[PDB]
Amino acid sequence: VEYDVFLSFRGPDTRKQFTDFLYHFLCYYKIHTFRDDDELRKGKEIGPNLLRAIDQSKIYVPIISSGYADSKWCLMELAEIVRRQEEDPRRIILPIFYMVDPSDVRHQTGCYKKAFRKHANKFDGQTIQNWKDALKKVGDLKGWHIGKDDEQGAIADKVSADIWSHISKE
Amino acid sequence: VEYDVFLSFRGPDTRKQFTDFLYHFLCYYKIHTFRDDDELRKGKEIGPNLLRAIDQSKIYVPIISSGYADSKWCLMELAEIVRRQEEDPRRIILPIFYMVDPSDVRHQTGCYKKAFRKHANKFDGQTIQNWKDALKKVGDLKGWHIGKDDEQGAIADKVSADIWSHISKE
DNA sequence: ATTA
DNA sequence: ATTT
Ligand SMILES: Nc1ncnc2c1ncn2[C@@H]1O[C@H](CO)[C@H]2OP(=O)(O)O[C@H]21
Ligand SMILES: Nc1ncnc2c1ncn2[C@@H]1O[C@H](CO)[C@H]2OP(=O)(O)O[C@H]21
Repeated sequence: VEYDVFLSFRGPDTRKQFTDFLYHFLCYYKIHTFRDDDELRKGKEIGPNLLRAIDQSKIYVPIISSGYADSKWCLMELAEIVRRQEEDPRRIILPIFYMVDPSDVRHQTGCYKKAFRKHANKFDGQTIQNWKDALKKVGDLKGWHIGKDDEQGAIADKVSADIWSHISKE
Repeated sequence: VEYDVFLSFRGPDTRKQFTDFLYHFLCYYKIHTFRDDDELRKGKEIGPNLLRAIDQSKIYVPIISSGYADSKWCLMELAEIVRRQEEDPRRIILPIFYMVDPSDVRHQTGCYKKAFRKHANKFDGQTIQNWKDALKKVGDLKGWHIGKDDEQGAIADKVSADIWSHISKE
C-alpha cells in the first residue's frame, strides 16, 4: 500500500523521453512507483510529500543526467538519500548514468565545473562540501551506463527485472 | 563625506538609459550619490553595505519603473525606506514615476497583478501583506510624471535643482 | 505562463 | 552567463 520505489531526475532534460518510458513499464510488473511533478519551492524542504516518500520507499533509483548539478532542489535532496542510506544499510541504490561519463561524477569536473562555479557565491562555504562528499559516493556503486548507441528500450526492460527480482525472491 | 542621495531602480529595464543620464548630472552638482551595482543575493540583507547606506543618506529617490515589483529584492528593499521614514521624519521622499500610470500603483492592478499572482506561491502569506501596504504609500506623495514623450533630458535638470535646494538653505 |  |  506504501511506496516501494522512489525515483529522482532532472527537470526538463529527461522528464519525457526515458524516465517516462520506465515508469509506465514498471507499472506493468505490479509495483507502486512514486514520482513527483510539483516543483515544490513552497519553502526549503516540504513535509508530508517528499519527506514522506523518502522514509517510506525501499529501493532508491537516482537517474543522474548531464545537468543534474544545477537545480538546487535536486542535490540537497540527493544529499538526503545517501545520508539516510548510511543509517540503515538494509536498503540499496541502483544509479543509472546517462550520456555523461562515469568519471565526471566522482570529481564534479568536466560538465559540472560551471555549475559549482556559481553555486559558491550564494550558499554556505561548508554546505557545498556536504554535497560533494555525498555526490561522490554515488559514483562508486554499480550502474548501467547508456552511451549514444544503446537502444533505450531493452535497458529499461533489463533494469526493471533487476528491481522486481529483489521483491519476489525477497 | 556621508551620502546625501540614495537611489533604487529596476535592473535591466532602466539602468542604462535614464538613471545613468541622471546620476552623472547629479555628480556635476557636487553631491555625493550612492547607487549599488552588485546583485547582492549573498544572504537576506547585507550588513554594512546597503543597510548601512540607508541611515547615512538623506533624500531617498525611488524610481518606480514598469515591472518594478517582479524582482523579489526590490520590494523588501523598498519596504525598508518607508519604515525608516516614519520613525524619524527628518528625511523625505521624491518618487519619479515612469511609464506606469500613478493609478495602477495605488491598487496593484494591471501590470503588477501578474507579479503578485505568483508571489503567493513562494513567500509567506503575511510578508506580501506588508509590501502591498508599503508599495501603496509611495504612490501618494509628490512626483514628476514622465510619459512616453516628455524630454527625459529636461526633467533630469529640473529634478536636480529640487534636490539641491533642500541642502544649502538647511 | 513562462522565465525557475 | 543569471536564477530560481
Ligand atoms: N524545477 C525542478 N527542477 C529540477 N528537479 C525538480 C524540479 N521539481 C521537482 N524536481 C524533482 O522531482 C523529483 C521528485 O522526487 C525530485 O527529485 P530531485 O532530483 O531532488 O529533484 C526533484
Ligand atoms: N538583478 C537585479 N535585479 C533586480 N534589482 C536589481 C538588480 N541589480 C540591482 N538591482 C537594484 O540596484 C539597486 C541598488 O540600490 C537595488 O535596489 P532594488 O530595488 O532592491 O533593486 C536593486
